[PDB]
Amino acid sequence: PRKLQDLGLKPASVDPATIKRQKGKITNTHMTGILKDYSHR
Amino acid sequence: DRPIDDIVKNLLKFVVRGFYGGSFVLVLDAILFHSVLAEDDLKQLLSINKTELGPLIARLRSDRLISIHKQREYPPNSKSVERVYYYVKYPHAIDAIKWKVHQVVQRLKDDLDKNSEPNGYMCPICLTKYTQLEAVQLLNFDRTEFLCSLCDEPLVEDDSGKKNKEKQDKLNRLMDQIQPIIDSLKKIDDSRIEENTFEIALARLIPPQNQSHAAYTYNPKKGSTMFRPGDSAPATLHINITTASDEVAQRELQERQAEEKRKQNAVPEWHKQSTIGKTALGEERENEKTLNDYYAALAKKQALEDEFEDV
Amino acid sequence: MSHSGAAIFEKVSGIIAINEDVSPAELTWRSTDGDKVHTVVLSTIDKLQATPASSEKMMLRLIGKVKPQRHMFSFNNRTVMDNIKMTLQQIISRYKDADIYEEKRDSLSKEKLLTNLKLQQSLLKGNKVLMKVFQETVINAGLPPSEFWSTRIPLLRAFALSTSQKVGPYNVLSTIKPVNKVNVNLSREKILNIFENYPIVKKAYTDNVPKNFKEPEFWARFFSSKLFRK
Amino acid sequence: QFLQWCTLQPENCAVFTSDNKEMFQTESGLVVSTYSMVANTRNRSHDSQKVMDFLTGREWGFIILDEVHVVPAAMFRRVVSTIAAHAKLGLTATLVREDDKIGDLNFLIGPKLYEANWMELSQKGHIANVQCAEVWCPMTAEFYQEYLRETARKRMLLYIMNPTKFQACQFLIQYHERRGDKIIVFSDNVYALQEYALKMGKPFIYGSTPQQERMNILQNFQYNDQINTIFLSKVGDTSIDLPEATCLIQISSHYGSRRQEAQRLGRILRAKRRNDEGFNAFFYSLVSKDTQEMYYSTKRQAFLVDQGYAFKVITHLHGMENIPNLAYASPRERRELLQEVLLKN
DNA sequence: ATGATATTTT
DNA sequence: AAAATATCAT
Ligand SMILES: [Mg+2]
Ligand SMILES: [Zn+2]
Repeated sequence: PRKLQDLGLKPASVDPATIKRQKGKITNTHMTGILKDYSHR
Repeated sequence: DRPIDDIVKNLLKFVVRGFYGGSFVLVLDAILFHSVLAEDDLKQLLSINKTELGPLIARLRSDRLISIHKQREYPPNSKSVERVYYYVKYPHAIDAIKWKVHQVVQRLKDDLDKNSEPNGYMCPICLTKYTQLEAVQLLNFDRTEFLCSLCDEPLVEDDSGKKNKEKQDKLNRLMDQIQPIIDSLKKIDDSRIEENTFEIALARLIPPQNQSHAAYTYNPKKGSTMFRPGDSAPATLHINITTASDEVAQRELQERQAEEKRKQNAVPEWHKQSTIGKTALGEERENEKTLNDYYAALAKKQALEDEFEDV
Repeated sequence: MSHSGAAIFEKVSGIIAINEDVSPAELTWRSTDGDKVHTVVLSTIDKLQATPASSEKMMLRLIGKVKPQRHMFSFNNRTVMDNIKMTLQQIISRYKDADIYEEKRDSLSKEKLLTNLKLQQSLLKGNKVLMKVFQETVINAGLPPSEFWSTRIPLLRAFALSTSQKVGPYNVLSTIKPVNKVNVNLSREKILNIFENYPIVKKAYTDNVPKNFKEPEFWARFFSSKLFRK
Repeated sequence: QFLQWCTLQPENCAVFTSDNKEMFQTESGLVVSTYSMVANTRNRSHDSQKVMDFLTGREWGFIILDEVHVVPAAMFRRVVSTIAAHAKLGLTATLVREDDKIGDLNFLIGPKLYEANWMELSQKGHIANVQCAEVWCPMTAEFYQEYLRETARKRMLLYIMNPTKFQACQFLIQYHERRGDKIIVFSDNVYALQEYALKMGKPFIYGSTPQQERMNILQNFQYNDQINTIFLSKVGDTSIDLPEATCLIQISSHYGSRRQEAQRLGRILRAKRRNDEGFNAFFYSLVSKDTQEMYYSTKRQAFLVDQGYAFKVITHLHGMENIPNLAYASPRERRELLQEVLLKN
């Protein structure tokens, strides 16, 4: 791709190297599990 | 299924036919008709042994018109085997074609330019080539002929003086015969092509054989951070027709909902009336027929267990 | 594309295609050599099941109404399965919805009013006391039927006007709101308004009434089409 | 609230609380802290000391003394002196204090600039209307006899755990839960609070509860249908916002103190569904007849009477008898409870 | 002056 | 989990 760009031709490919790879004790006891955690709204 | 894919396919077919032999067309066409072909399947399709397919695959890989992908397979009742698949990587194939075409044109242009230069000289005995500038410092004391340093023999003029028109004709023929490639490249550059991989190529897959041993799938190892060179790339509608019976039913349900809402916000009994003295807490059918008969008389008078989820 | 793709049926590779032009829509898979061909009509199919996306292997199983019949298809690429699965879900749900619905199942001139025999019968059937008097005064009494309506013109005219008047034109389609699954309600008056205001829908409807498919399926297709949007 | 209603950015906001001692490094900004951290004099950690020194270092332009009804306390008065601010503003809803220290505010912060009528705002629709009530719960004979002999400090636990009161609390919660109304049951007595909660299978909050758990219960109770009612303690009496709560009960309460009564009532005066037509929030006060609780309750609602609220006496709760299940219905259950409560002291 | 309850720190 | 200091009411 670099050589093609230098020559003035638009390259259809790119260099692969440029690619990117990607608490305290709870006192409330008896009712610890029934309730779900509504952290946000 | 954009036309760009067809244009690229035409470019590959023309390039292979014009710049490669016959068996090359067979191999590349098969992987163009079928997005991905296993090595075993390709051999069966073209009925060519491994040795014959060797040069074809190797040469096409060198020019990058084809790409290879090796993955381990685990057949249910056979030893694990490393399978080979071939598929076309369009961005690389187009780039390789573009550069190669430019080099060929440039090489011919350089050859044409060089031919116009003065011929030169060469020694008949030792076959050593002397340039015009280099030979001008070798002429004998008599200023008659150029003498070779190694052989001490008169030099002989070089050929290719009359080939000036021949190179121009060669360049003209190439450009005339290469016009489709230039036109196809221009169209390709106008649009954009997404990079192709083995997984993507499998989408446009047409199975070659009924019971091909190779599994045309892709199941990368879970949580595998290993990276290999050249292995990465950049509602339903429900309709309910409402009739008179349904319309009144909907009205009744709406009335019931309103009644429930009203009762919800009503004040309790103890908040309405002062509670002091209360104990402390601690036939017509026949008529219709005769009418119908009578009216009828009138008108006459006037006239395998696996994990699954619901979907 | 969505219509066609690669799949393996009964441990045999082949091409799986969806045909919606022919009613009812059917799914046909043919082997590479063509010696093996299988066709399943989506009308019979009832429930569709797919393997979880987490699982490496990809398959789709269709079970129809009755030892229930089952049809299992295996795909190579996950993207093709999603497109095929989505299209199958739309048709399966649409056909199921149709089955659910099926399981549920001048003129005002005084002279013309007297001459309008059909109107007289309709009024007499609706009213009881008037019918009772008419029977007494025209069956046994023998009084001419025509003379009876001479003195009851205003009542006859009012009855006629109770069904000879129509609401004014309005943007019927703008009132329809779909309100994933969404329920949109229609009424017979609503259907008539759509036909009157938009002749194209009437032309599309008249062709498909008994022939292409049952009426309910038409509206489901129409509201999901680009013609409705336009 | 500050973030939701102004243009300030996090760069200028820092909270000097127990959870985190983050301090703002910007040229200027908002610093929100608590009275205990600032007022503490003897023992404060070095990490907190540096932030406290930062607070005392720069001169401030404005200081807001939220809940200014506790400033006249013995030690909280030091906050005004330590922090140097030109303008100091106090904001409170109940300017009431049992001792004669309430008047001291006039020379610690400033004069009472403005006041608003509770009734006036209720008509305008800004604070939800509340129909206060004071349920009279008679004490049964077996329970009452033990009340007379016991000493004063032990006296409190006899009437707070009155079986008749327990039935009244259960009936009111059940009746108002049917109407889809969130109910908050305050109880100053921790032991009674836990006993009621465990029997009713409902949550509770008080000092032992950690900050994370307390916040989780508050957020959950606001946005979950199943958890319609939660008990509380003295921690939640003042300075907490929760629009969902509409009803409210108090099985037990601190000694006669108008501040807590008004603050607890205010917990349900900001209900979001206050503008809906024909809506009335509820405020229930369960007391035991012939006990000292009656004396305190009358003295504990004086402030509400002055502001305009009127208390209605409910001698009989209609529909209680038909309830299929009532706690401590059998005499044996009452005797077992009496022994259990007596074993406490 | 004492007892509850709450909060902060180590 | 145990200490220590405030606060609110008798
Ligand atoms: Mg506040
Ligand atoms: Zn030589």
